[PDB]
Amino acid sequence: MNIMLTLLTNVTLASLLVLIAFWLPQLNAYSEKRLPFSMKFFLVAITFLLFDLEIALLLPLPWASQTNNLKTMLTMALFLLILLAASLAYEWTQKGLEW
Amino acid sequence: AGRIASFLKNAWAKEPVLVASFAIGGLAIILPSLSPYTNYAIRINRATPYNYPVPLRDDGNMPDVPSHPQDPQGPSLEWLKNL
Amino acid sequence: MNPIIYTTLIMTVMSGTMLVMISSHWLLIWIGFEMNLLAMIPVLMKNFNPRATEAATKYFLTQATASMMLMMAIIINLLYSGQWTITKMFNPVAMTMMTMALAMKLGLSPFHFWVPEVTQGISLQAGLLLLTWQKLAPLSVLCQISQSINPNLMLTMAMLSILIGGWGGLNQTQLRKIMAYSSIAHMGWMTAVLPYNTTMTILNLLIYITMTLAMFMLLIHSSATTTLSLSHTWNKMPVITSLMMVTLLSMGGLPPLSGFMPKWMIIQEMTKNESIIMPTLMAMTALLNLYFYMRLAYSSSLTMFPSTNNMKMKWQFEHTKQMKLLPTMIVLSTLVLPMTPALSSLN
Amino acid sequence: MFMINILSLIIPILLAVAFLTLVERKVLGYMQLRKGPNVVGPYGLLQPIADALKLFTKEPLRPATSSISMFIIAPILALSLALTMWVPLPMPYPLINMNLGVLFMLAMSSLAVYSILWSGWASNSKYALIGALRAVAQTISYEVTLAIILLSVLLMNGSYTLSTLITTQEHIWMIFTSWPLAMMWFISTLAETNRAPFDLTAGPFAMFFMAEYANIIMMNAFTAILFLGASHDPHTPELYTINFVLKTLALTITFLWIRASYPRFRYDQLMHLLWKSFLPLTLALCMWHISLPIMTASIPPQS
Amino acid sequence: GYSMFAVGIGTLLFGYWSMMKWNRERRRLQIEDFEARIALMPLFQAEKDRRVLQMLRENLEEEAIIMKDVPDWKVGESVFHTTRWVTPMMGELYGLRTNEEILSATYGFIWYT
Amino acid sequence: PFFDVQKRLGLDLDRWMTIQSAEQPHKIPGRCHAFEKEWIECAHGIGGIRAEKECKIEFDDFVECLLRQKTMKRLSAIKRQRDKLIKEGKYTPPPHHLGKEDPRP
Amino acid sequence: MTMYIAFILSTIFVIGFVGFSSKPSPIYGGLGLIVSGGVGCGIVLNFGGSFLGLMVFLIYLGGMLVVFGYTTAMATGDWVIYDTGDSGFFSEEAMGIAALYSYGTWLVIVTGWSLLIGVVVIMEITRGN
Amino acid sequence: PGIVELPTLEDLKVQEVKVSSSVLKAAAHHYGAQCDKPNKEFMLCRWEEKDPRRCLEEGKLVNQCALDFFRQIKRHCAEPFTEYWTCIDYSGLQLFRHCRKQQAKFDECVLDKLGWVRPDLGELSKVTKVKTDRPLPENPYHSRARPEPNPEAEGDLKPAKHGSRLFFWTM
Amino acid sequence: MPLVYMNIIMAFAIALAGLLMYRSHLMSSLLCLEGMMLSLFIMSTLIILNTHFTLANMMPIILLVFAACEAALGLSLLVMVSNTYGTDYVQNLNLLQC
Ligand SMILES: CCCCCCCCCCCCCCCCC[C@@H](O)O[C@H](CO[C@H](O)CCCCCCCCCCCCCCC)COP(=O)(O)OCC[N+](C)(C)C
Ligand SMILES: CCCCCCCCCCCCCCCCC[C@@H](O)O[C@H](CO[C@H](O)CCCCCCCCCCCCCCC)COP(=O)(O)OCC[N+](C)(C)C
Ligand SMILES: CCCCCCCC/C=C\CCCCCCCC(=O)OC[C@H](COP(=O)(O)OCCN)OC(=O)CCCCCCC/C=C\CCCCCCCC
Ligand SMILES: CCCCCCCC/C=C\CCCCCCCC(=O)O[C@H](COC(=O)CCCCCCC/C=C/CCCCCCCC)COP(=O)(O)OCCN
Repeated sequence: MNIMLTLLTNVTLASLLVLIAFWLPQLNAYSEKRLPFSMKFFLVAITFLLFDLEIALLLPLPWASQTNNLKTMLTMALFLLILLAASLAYEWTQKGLEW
Repeated sequence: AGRIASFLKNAWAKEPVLVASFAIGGLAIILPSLSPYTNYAIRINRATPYNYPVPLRDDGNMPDVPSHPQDPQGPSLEWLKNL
Repeated sequence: MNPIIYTTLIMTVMSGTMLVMISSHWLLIWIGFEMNLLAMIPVLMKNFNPRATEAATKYFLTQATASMMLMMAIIINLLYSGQWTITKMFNPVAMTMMTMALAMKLGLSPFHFWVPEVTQGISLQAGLLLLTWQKLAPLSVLCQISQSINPNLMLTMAMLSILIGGWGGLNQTQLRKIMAYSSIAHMGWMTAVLPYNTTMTILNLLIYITMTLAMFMLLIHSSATTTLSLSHTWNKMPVITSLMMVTLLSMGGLPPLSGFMPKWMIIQEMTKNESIIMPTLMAMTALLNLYFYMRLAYSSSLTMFPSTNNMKMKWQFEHTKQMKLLPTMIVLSTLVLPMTPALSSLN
Repeated sequence: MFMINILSLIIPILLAVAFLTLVERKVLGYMQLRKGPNVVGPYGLLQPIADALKLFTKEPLRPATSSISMFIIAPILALSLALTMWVPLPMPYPLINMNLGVLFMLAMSSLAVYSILWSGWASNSKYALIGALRAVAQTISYEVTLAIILLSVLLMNGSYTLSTLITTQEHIWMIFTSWPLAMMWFISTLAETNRAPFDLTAGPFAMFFMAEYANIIMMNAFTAILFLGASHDPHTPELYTINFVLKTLALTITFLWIRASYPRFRYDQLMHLLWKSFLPLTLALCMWHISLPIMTASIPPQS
Repeated sequence: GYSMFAVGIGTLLFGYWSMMKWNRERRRLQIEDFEARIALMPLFQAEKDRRVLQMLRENLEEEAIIMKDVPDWKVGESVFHTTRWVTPMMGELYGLRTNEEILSATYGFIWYT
Repeated sequence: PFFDVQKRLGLDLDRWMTIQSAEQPHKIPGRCHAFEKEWIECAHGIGGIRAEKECKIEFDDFVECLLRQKTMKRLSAIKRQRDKLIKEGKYTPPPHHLGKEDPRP
Repeated sequence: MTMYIAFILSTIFVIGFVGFSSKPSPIYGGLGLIVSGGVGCGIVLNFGGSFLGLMVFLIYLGGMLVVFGYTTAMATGDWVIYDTGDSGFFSEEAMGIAALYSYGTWLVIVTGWSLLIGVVVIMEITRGN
Repeated sequence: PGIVELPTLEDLKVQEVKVSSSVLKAAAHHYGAQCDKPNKEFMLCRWEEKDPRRCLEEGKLVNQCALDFFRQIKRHCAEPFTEYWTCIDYSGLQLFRHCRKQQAKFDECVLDKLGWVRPDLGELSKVTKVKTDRPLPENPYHSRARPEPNPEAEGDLKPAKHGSRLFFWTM
Repeated sequence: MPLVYMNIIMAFAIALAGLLMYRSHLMSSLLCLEGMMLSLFIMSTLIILNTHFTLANMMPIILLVFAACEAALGLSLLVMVSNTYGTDYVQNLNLLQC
């Protein structure tokens, strides 16, 4: 209720200000007179996406540290980070991060 | 030995970021297996009561189970306090 | 590609299939399917050409739609009973969603349209992999939940698959499309006995995999993808054409060849359940598969087609690379009928 | 009286942006051995008002063939996100108290690229689209390391609650526990807002400008709360408010200083900077900050 | 060169030690809060049971009043075969009550920020 | 088909996640945990056919707890009859259900 | 009742799906899917799934609809089923999500292997030649 | 299937503890130290019976004991307690650390007046035993009788009679 | 099964039908799979939260991840097809036929 109302107020103020900005100078009359598709940008977007997926898994790490199984949790967190590093290394050594 | 030293000296020049990152990651992997405070962290996590401790029905054969928290028998947290 | 990357992708495909086969949680089965699909695409695109890219994108679209349908079935089954274990479904709607997803993954009619095009687009080794290894996981899942399936729907799709394979193979000159339609017909034969006996399903699967491996390795050895290209093999390797003719006779279900073992057994099983009309129609329709196998045999080994002059140069060279298991595959696909009772091993 | 609180949060932020324009001009001028605007107003104080009035009166040049819907929506989304990301922040008491406030801020930042994408696509020009693609690629690339650094730092806070950061830093600042992560975070926040040396790119133009400067102030305040923990006494929150505002102002002036001090990167050079220097160190320090509380038996409380 | 790295490592170690002490103190304080909650729990459980039972009885009385004209209705009839007590559903307690407190019991914790 | 590697090796790769009543973290209890436990204990080792035909009571209760369809039907019937009576005017809600009661802790 | 806010949210979800299912001008379909994702996030958050709703809204929207838009630009009854008790001094969703490392070792292993294989597969597919 | 039995409104009437959560948190440690026995009786009965309708008298007992505890507080040191709770009530998180001095004054007053020692860290979270004379419920889940298991046949294997007996095969 | 579940199910059905239409623009096909997975995530999250099944709180995220990985591959495929034709039209993929 509070968050929805705050969002509505923010959007309403932004809309009001943009429309008044777009219509204040409209009252007075004036004169009123390709293909390339480079492959590297798609690859950086996909790398960001793959990395983003890895980011979600860790997200729970702050809570994962209270389990009484600290050894297993530490091992799996380090495994996830090592595999993220391995993805970065593989894309590095295969000329995936070049321009 | 000598070749490893040459490789490390050649990498420490012109690639210091990678050397630092690999050293820090290797330490993060190795050191936890040797620290004596990891078991202390496990014990601290065990001592955090999230749930109500459900009492057990007394049957006349439970000497190690306290009848009151003030009783000497039962787990203590003096190691936690001294930490 | 790099041989290391190729081996990694092949083992990832096998590990996905294995994950599907050994798990008891529906989420893990879905994950195994996802892993298999993810690692399968570069194998189909190992040799780069527009046709292979088209085949891979069609295969991906089909398999991803099937995976989404399968996850929908899993979630509905969880909704009507908070269970994650692969067992009887407990929901009529969920079972249908699951059956259609697995039929789309297998290529059963009326979800067969992708198989001929994907097989034609990809190379011969990719086609061997696609038509042999990619049927294990969906069929294993079907076997695990066979007590849930509606027999009407499964039998309808099985008969439709047999009819479609038989009719579609009659119109083909390309060898890969012939293999695809043959695989569709054999899948139809396999899924018609799931409601009654999963052991017969597994026996049919094993026999079909053996024959398909033999036929694909023979087609790779004599590097032909069309009828007329295969018609030149007698002028270099007549023994290969003879072995191919015997294998084609086996694939048509003629006794005393190995290919007679499944249908016979399946028919026999279906008779124990007071099902008479359906096996009769299945055999009559398998006569079509036999017809186009026989046409291939006529064009390949039973008659001598004209050759070209450059073939003489090919007379001076021998294959550098060989398949170790090709003789064993041929023998197992032609001469194992006397060992039929060994099916009690619950293969 | 929640609406009054919302207005008292929103209006002062826009006024602060308006006068941050003047502050930046005057700071750059005095760093360049000259004066800034000192004529419009007693000390240049009327300059932002004059700029706003001139911009709001000048003709808006709509491309006359561009997508009207997105051409209006992009500044709306920019302003909405810039004003929304102030809600989560605790100064000391937050307007809205969120359990996962940090995650909410990250999600808003992730959305912020849609305005760039839509404004670039609407302009109906190949060159503008190329520039927008550059900007989007840089923004997503650097938000990766922003997220990883953020979770590595929060592994010492105990949760995603922004108020708990005040409790975590009651004795010492988080800058001393992890300065390298703070350095990389500062550079990534520079890159995220497209500020120099990473600045490779009527009404709606002013709207975008306001959104960008609001994000600048917001990011600096977030850094101040995250790494320079001000002491908070529950019976006098004005001390915390003043201290936090001073630290935010110092960080904003540091952005101005960095703008006035350095040349700018190439696109490939900043891509390489990130993907080959920050991400490896960020992953290594993420492993280190996962392991450290367990090694030292210093795991934060909440679970 | 060496001095700058030494300064960085030294301040890192100082921060690590300080936060070790502070985080252990925070763990002890959290354990104290949890102990207070544990001590207070039985009274809250008794009040919760008694409140739920009162709401159920009031709903039963209103159902007895309302359902007097329905032919095949049985007042207070369970839908489970088991005689075991089942935790009441949220619609069972606030079904006949006013909208404001229904929205309260449903979304008060979710919407409270 | 199903190769039960976990049972042969005693691994427990994914069985921890299959049912509601299997050792949740912090001993958190599932809403339908009591119903599922009874259904499982009824049907253990009996086999699928006999479980489906003989443990129908427990599964029906478990399903009801999970979806609460019959409770919805009963509550809707009560509300609809109350609405009919209040539209006719021969029934009046008590102060408890109008928010005029005395709340208890 | 607030006229069944969950129901109207689900209705807006269905309307948005109808909106982008016609597939007009794939940028417009993408924007319709973005609106649908925001509405679904609102549904999950209003239900009580704060972390999962924010995961939708961050990962889904800010990463992958963003990548879809990037690639496209490069080219040419409620309130009733709910509970009665409380959770304690923690959120059950966070603990269950948090439990994957302690409980879900197998899930972590298979997911990480799948993601590494996915990186390799993407690079190999886009290699060209 | 059956009628759900509920206690009457008179059965649920009890002299209620009408103090706020700040007062309760201020008193919680000594309350747990002093009023422990009825509380453990109630909670053991509550996890054993799994039924609110079977635990009402123990709830009345815990309410009475809490009322007695607060009457003792009121009689001997009302002022020290009031100052301490004022501090707890002010804080939004109700932290114990914020007002240590108030707590110390309260602790001294109770010990002299009632000889009460505040429980240490790790004591109120102990699992203790309860001497109760209430019988243990023999079927708390109200389960039915488990269905009879399958026969579980046993014997000594012999070769299949006349082999597989599959069509024309003699083995 | 209340009205919210049926709304999410019909949303999934609408997305599936839209995918099966194929007017043009394979990007729209990917978008339809994407809406399908989003509906799956929403309904699985609702089911798991309602029943308080604590552990399966993992599986929505996992689902997302895996589906998202799938999306990446699809995009790659789309891109490569465009590299052959200059457009992602569905009707250009008719080289292979039954
Ligand atoms: C034995 C057969 C070996 C050959 C076959 C290998 C098959 C492929 C390899 C992957 C399978 C590895 C098996 C691990 C299964 C996990 C379950 C088991 O190991 O126990 C876990 C132990 O986890 C340990 O951390 C094992 C660590 C192993 C994972 C790290 C590296 C794994 C890499 C394997 C392949 C990944 C990609 C390739 C990398 C090169 C659980 O620990 P615990 O907490 O007590 O129990 C939880 C239940 N509680 C909550 C009630 C207490
Ligand atoms: C056409 C010829 C096909 C031949 C097949 C390939 C031959 C090479 C195989 C190499 C040796 C295989 C043996 C495997 C070693 C261990 C076996 C163990 O792991 O599996 C057991 C069982 O192993 C297999 O069942 C036995 C395989 C034997 C196949 C032969 C029968 C084929 C029909 C007769 C045709 C003639 C073939 C003989 C000539 C070579 C237990 O299985 P179980 O976990 O409990 O349940 C899974 C099966 N269910 C689901 C159906 C119940
Ligand atoms: C809130 C606090 C803010 C702190 C930062 C304030 C900024 C001060 C003003 C300067 C910033 C101006 C911004 C301009 C951008 C500058 C970015 C930059 O150039 O960094 C690049 C730079 C190097 O790149 P290149 O020189 O181009 O060569 C690499 C290829 N061979 O990248 C980096 O080095 C990043 C490193 C960040 C700091 C990390 C250093 C830590 C190393 C040792 C730490 C050890 C701790 C481990 C645990 C200890 C256990 C024993
Ligand atoms: C066991 C710990 C593992 C986890 C820690 C790692 C986490 C994150 C770090 C890894 C990220 C991915 C790394 C990918 C490696 C690729 C490097 C590379 O290819 O760069 C080479 C050059 O870099 C190299 O030389 C390869 C690595 C060099 C060695 C780096 C450090 C290795 C280990 C050193 C310390 C080991 C442990 C401590 C020893 C010191 C004493 C304590 C070429 O550079 P370009 O930019 O492409 O072009 C420049 C030429 N024009």
